[PDB]
Amino acid sequence: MTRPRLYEEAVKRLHAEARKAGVNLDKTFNASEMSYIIEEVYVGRSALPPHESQKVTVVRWNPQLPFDHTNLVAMTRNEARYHEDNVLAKNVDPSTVYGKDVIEVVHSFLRRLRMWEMLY
Repeated sequence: MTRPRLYEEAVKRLHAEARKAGVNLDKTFNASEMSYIIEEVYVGRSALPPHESQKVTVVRWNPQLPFDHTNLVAMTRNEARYHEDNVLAKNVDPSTVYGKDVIEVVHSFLRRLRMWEMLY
């Protein structure tokens, strides 16, 4: 939990995404959870190749699935703004925006996130 500016911004981003989507979350996001997602699940880097490590935030991955605590991907703020504009705002499957190689790498992280959820 060494990058508190990122965890604070990620909470604000996810709550802003929920507000825009008209989504009333089962449970709110918090800084400790963002620390866990960014630093532990996504090993302190963007899920998107080439896994840039600076200005990491968290986004809702798939807008066609529930906005829950397993539908979350770490990426740079610049990658997040592209994701919000081209995936979330258009309510499209991420595989229409990202190539098969990128989807496979992200899916490996989402598998980790769902499998770890029990132990969290």
